[PDB]
Amino acid sequence: YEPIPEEFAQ
Amino acid sequence: IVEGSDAEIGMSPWQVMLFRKSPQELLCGASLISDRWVLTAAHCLLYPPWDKNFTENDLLVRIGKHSRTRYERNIEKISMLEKIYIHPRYNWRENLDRDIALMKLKKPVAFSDYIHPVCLPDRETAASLLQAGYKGRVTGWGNLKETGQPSVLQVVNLPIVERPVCKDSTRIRITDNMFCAGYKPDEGKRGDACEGDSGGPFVMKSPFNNRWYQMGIVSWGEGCDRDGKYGFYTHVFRLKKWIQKVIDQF
Amino acid sequence: GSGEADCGLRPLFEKKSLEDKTERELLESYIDGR
Ligand SMILES: Cn1c(CNC(=O)c2cccn2C(=O)[C@@H](CC2CCCCC2)NCC(=O)O)ccc1C(=N)N
Repeated sequence: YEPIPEEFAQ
Repeated sequence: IVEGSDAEIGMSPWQVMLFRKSPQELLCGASLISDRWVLTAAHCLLYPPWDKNFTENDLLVRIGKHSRTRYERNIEKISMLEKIYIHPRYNWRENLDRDIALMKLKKPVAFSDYIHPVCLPDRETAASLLQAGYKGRVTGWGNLKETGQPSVLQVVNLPIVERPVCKDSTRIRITDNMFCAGYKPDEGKRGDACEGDSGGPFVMKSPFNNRWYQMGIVSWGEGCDRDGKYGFYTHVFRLKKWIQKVIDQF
Repeated sequence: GSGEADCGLRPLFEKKSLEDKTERELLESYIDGR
C-alpha cells in the first residue's frame, strides 16, 4: 500500500 | 471476490475501506449509510479466536476509492472513527450470528460523484426482493482465490439461495439473521466473496424506485467459491431496529 | 425514507440515466427467469 498523509494518524 | 470483475468508476459510491493504521493494510470492507455512519461486520473489529479486537484509534476509514493500494489524492476521503458499536448479541463463539457493527465518523463526510450513501431496506422492500433466485451484488478488494489479489475494486452478481439448500451445505448452525448466496454446482456460473471482503455490502436495485438497497453484509463462508458451498450474509433488515436505535440515541 | 432522501442514487449512473455494465443481470432476475 501507498503511504497515507500523516495528518490523518490521530 | 472470486470470479468477479473490475468495478467501474462510481459504481459503488457507498463502498468503504477499513484501513489499519499500523501496519497500514486493508482490514475490511464497509458501507456508507449517511454522512456520519458506516456499516460493517462485527468480526472485522472483534474476534477473540484470532485475537482480533480493534478500537477507534486503531482504524481509519477510506471512502470514495477504486484502487486498492494507491492514495487516490483528490478523490478518496480518509476519516477517523469516533465510536464503534458492536451488536450486544453478536455471537462470535458459535456461528457468527448477528455479525454487525456501526461506526460513527468523527466529522461528516462530504458527498461527491464517488461518495454517496446506500439506502437501508424497509419491511416491504426486503420482502419483495429477498427471494431465492433474485440476484444481488457484492464488492470488495479481497482475495481473488481461496489460497496475488485485486488491483481495483471487484464486483460480482450472485443469486440468493433457498434457505433449505443453505442449511444442508454446512455443519454451522444457520440462523434467521443470515442468508446465503451463490450459484449451485450445475448452474454453470460461479463466484463468491472471500477473505478481505468482510463487512462489504450485498446490495440490490429496486425495480420499483430504482434505488440501491443494502440487503446483506459479507460475513462468512467455508473456503471461497467452492462447489457445493455458499457465502453467508448478515440479514440487514432483521437487525434494522438495532441500527435505528443506535443512531437516534447516539 | 428509512434511508435519507437521496440514498441509493448514484451520481454517475441513476442521476444521469446511465446504466452500469451488469445492472441488467439483476433486473432480469427480479421476476421470472433466475
Ligand atoms: C465471507 N468470506 C470470508 C471472510 N469471513 C471470515 O473470515 C470469517 C470470520 C472469521 C472466520 N470466518 C469464516 O468465514 C470461517 C467460518 C467461521 C464460521 C463461524 C465459526 C468460525 C468459523 N471460514 C474460514 C475458512 O473456512 O477458511 C472468507 C471467505 C468468505 C466467503 N466464502 N465468501
